Amino acid sequence: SSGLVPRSMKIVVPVMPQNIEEANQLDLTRIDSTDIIEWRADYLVKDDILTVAPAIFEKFSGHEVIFTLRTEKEGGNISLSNEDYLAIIRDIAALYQPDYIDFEYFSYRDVLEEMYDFSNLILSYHNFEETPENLMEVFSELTALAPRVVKIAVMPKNEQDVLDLMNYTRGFKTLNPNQEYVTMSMSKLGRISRLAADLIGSSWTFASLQISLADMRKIKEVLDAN
Repeated sequence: SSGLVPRSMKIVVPVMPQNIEEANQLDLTRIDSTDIIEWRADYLVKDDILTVAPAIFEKFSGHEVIFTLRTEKEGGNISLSNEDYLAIIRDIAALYQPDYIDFEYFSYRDVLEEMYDFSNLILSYHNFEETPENLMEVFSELTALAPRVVKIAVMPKNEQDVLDLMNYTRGFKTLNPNQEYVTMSMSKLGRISRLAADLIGSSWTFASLQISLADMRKIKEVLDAN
């Protein structure tokens, strides 16, 4: 439960401080209490993650937090060995107990077994080049592991790719109503998939502090109105 250091679609807001000073300068003025904060810790060098963590978790006390190490293989800014990846995740978990922990499935599938005692994992996959032919199989594979969240983000090359991501999400949510999915078709081309979180069965949508938190809240209002 508590860590060694005390204290309708939802919007996830990523934060990417590159040092402790930036972390302490993060502006909470635009964030509301229901927003989930995603700490993109991969924006830091390995040796700075633990040093910045206390500031992140003090700053965002009272918010749900996702701890994310996005690797270079999937559009992230860090590379880590299996050992270092697991060590950092385990120490953050023990120290701060983030509400969710990102686990980059295909990058670290081998050692997923060592996370058997975690029940707050987001099993995530990101393809920045295309929307794979076997997308359905990806949904199936991650679902079978029954993580806290199945997260799939893909890059469309045409309009049908976007619709396919949307359709697979609702299809799998219908098959698996108790499984939380967070999905998106990336790029301007895929934007509708982000606005359509409720329709498609994605529990969260990612908004920036490509669509802003400001606009996302407005469009939520449009969609929710009588």
